[PDB]
Amino acid sequence: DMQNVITLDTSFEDAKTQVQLKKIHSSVILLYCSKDEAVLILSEARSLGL
Amino acid sequence: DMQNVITLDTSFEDAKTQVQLKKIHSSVILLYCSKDEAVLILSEARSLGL
Repeated sequence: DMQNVITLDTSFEDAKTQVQLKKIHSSVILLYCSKDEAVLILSEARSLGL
Repeated sequence: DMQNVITLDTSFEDAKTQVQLKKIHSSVILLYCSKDEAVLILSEARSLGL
């Protein structure tokens, strides 16, 4: 059964990544980007409660 | 019901203040501290989408 899917894709500043990770975070969060963007997103996740 | 509490032992260093401000999820916030400290905390929250 398909669950809720919410997608946002823009820069990592202006209060986007933090709120996006805080919202709709239940299980199996997918990351899909290039090397540098993946490194930045995972660093932000480590700095946050994810 | 309250979710958790945040201490902010450091004087806004070590990047742990962002972690403590992001780990909360309640819609009601009762921040209380010195004038400039409160101003900078709420500015960081605004830049963090809080």
